[PDB]
Amino acid sequence: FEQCIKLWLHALHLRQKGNRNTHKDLLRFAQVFSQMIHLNETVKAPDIECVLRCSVLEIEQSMNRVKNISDADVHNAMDNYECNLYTFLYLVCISTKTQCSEEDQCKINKQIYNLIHLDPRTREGFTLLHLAVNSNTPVDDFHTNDVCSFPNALVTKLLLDCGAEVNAVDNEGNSALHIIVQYNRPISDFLTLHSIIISLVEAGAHTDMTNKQNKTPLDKSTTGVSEILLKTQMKMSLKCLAARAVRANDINYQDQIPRTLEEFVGFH
Amino acid sequence: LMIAAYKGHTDVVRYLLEQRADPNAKAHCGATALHFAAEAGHIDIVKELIKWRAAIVVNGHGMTPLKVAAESCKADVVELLLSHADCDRRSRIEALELLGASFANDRENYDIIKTYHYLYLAMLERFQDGDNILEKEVLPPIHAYGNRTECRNPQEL
Amino acid sequence: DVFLMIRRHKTTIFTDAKESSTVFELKRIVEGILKRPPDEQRLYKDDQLLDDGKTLGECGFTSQTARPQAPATVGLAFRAFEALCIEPFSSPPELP
Amino acid sequence: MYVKLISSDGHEFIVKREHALTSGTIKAMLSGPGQFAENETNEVNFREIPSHVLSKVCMYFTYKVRYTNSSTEIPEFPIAPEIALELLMAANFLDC
Repeated sequence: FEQCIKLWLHALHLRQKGNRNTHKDLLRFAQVFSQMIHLNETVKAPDIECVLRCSVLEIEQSMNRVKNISDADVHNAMDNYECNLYTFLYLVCISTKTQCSEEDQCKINKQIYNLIHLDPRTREGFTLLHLAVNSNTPVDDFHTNDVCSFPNALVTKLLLDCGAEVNAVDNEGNSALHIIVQYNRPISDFLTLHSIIISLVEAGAHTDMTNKQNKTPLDKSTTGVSEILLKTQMKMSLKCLAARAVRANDINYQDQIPRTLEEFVGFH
Repeated sequence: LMIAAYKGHTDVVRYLLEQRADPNAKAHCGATALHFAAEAGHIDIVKELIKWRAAIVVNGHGMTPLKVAAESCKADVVELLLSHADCDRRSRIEALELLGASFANDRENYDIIKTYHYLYLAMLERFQDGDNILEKEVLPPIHAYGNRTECRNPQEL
Repeated sequence: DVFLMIRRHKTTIFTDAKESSTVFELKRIVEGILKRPPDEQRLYKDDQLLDDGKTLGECGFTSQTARPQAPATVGLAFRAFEALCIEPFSSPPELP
Repeated sequence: MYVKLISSDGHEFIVKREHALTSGTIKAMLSGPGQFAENETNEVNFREIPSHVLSKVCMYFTYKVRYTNSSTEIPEFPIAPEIALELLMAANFLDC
């Protein structure tokens, strides 16, 4: 697989230097890594970090392209950019699935940090965290479907380690915690529902934030296991209770509270 | 139907149930093809039988299909059978505890992290309300298992 | 584990006492902080006099009645005993 | 050992040290040139927040110290509609 990886990497470099679309190339390359993972073979780190750099560069270029383009090309660029985001997620899953050295892990963390601070968003507004914890995140029908499973407790911890905005919101206002609570396989998968909830909570997720329809994470929980497990990790605070009472009683909080507190009552 | 559910083939089970078969009929000991579908880990067969109202009844050993699935470290089948609109708290927590215990001592499915996590999940489900708190029926200590008298508190767990 | 509030005209004390206890323990722990002797202090609770150390339950506060969410306001009086002049907290402004 | 939590109305709200240290700027006020290292008063001045929001804050201190691990038995802390938007700013200022 070494020769195939090297040839694919050279082709990807040649296509990238020519300023051409590489979402399909990155997708096929991640499919190749997933197929190699499914065969239980040792994985090199330098190609992983090189393709991570290529993927973050391609996602930046896709954002640049979709920033101003025709409407049919808007749809094409949005589809290709979301596909690039998904392929970056698959690459992060591959990176965290294999064993890497300290400097290689540092370089991978640097690339993920660069993409996270780039702040990518899909059509619905899912960041990298809202997709790594979403069970509705699409996985390609090829070999990526074998090892890249979402929600993943290792991708999320990697994104939290690289500093993803934990309290980020979708177009509906759903945090990264409003999405993992409504997981449909709590008992079957009480290792990526526990190691994610206990990761988001300790990374600074407000376990009381309200989305656009005013539903807290334990109010947006479709299963009883998530409610039990979220209420264990959640911590009480008088700023949360008082803001919740302000929102519930429909009190006018406009210009009678600090500007940094008008946002706090915005979602609590 | 019982042997079809016990095997890994679900098309035959679907064809049988599509013509109003007997998913509530008893086998030798107690099996209603649910105790056989929830033995090798065939989630689709369990789903099909639950959809056509195969009912939950104890076998000759007093083992519900949920408890049989929990005994064989079948987390998927336990997840499916814990959502039945009539499961009861005592059965839900005993199935979770049995699943966690089964993960501790097994060869094909040996996970001690899953053991602790399912035991803790069933513990938190016991101790959540304070009022009408569910307490564990701790058996007297057994010399074979050291001298541990179960874990009826989350602190010792 | 019952949480009590000892209120004078201005000062206010937030203490905790065991259910299986008497009034003597809370008398001691309020004497320690306010440096006043137990015979001078009187638990003028709900416009009613109380005893010294007989029983927690008959005084008027129980585990359910006194909670950390809103503990029962137990007054305090000193010998000159003084009258109950517990100054109420400021009235919040009326919401629109 | 005990913290005297004055208010803007002059009310004293003596609570336990561990109960008051759950707040942030209470610990920040006690530290720095405000120790008064004789454990007799430990006063802190609140020249902006009224007495009733102190009542709610101290009740929350007892509420949090008592309720730190009790699963879902956590009782709902009652906030009056008029006292909210004043307990909110007070909890912001205290980093509560």
